[PDB]
Amino acid sequence: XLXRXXX
Repeated sequence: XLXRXXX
């Protein structure tokens, strides 16, 4: 959820 480069 933070950022899909990575929840």
